Amino acid sequence: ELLHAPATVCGPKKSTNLVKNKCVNFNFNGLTGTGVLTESNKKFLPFQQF
Amino acid sequence: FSALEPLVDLPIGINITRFQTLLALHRSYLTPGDSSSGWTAGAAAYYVG
Repeated sequence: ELLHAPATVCGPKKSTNLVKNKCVNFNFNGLTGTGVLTESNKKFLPFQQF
Repeated sequence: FSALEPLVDLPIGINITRFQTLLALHRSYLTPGDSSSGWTAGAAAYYVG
């Protein structure tokens, strides 16, 4: 039943391994782009994602 | 000044237009004991914006 309420019964989503220090295409929970992933020293707040 | 953290979210989907706050009754032995007239308010105060 596709009623107006927000959808809550979704299928599983697959994940791959994490590679760093290379140009890759990434998809972090809905954020899509291209770049080089390297370790950082910033400290986010426990609820912040980007 | 103090900011509020996002806490939790719920995908309820219902419509809300009114609300009401619940309270606790500080019943004791000094009160008569009946529900109507045997309640003590305690200490409390809340604000609504």
